[PDB]
Amino acid sequence: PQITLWQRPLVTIKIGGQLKEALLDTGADDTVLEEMSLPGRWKPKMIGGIGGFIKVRQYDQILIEICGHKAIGTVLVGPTPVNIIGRNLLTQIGCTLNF
Amino acid sequence: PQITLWQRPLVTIKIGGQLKEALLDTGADDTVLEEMSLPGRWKPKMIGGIGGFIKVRQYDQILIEICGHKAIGTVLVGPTPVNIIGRNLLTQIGCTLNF
Ligand SMILES: O=S1(=O)N(Cc2ccccc2)[C@H](COc2ccccc2)[C@H](O)[C@@H](O)[C@@H](COc2ccccc2)N1Cc1ccccc1
Repeated sequence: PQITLWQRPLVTIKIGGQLKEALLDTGADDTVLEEMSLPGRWKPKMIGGIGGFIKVRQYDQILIEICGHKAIGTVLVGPTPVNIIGRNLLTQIGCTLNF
Repeated sequence: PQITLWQRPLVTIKIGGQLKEALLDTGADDTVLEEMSLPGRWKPKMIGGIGGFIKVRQYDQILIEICGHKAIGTVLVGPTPVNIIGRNLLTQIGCTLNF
């Protein structure tokens, strides 16, 4: 679809069987979701932006469905205030910025 | 143009007669630039990222050119990790997310 930026670009995603709302964030290199249980081994990682860094757990090869589009990629899980879909997954769904 | 997300969506912007690199960021409600001098009075504003909130200075009616597109809007200045062009200016240049 064509998403305007008058409002926050929130989309419904499906991961681990759970439906969540997430922000399409072109400035985010990675995808970070609020605390949740994901299967598999994970690696600790530190990601930061405005306000500083947070410790997250990195899960690789996670299948996510973004607005009906399946994508596979690394997902970070941690105390983020908002679920963020970063570039690692937006590329997979063929998302582009147009103007 | 159509910008893919395989690499960070960095564009050249011109503000205060200088060229700087900024990130086209759909996850940011506002535009925040690294420390710099802008004209006029500023108001205080708190903006939050994944790690918390930071205090920034808000300047209104600032002319900024984003990829040859002139926009005039609110610009925030503060300890941001990178120059971020947010939704307030992205809507001004008619930027949309597509997939
Ligand atoms: O957390 S963020 O700060 N984020 C960081 C991030 C890094 C790695 C993975 C995921 C996220 C970047 C910015 O950080 C960097 C740092 C270095 C390179 C690139 C991006 C993001 O794209 C922005 O969009 C801002 C929102 O900035 C704002 C500016 C003005 C007003 C409001 C917000 N945040 C995301 C965010 C959005 C909404 C709520 C909470 C958090």
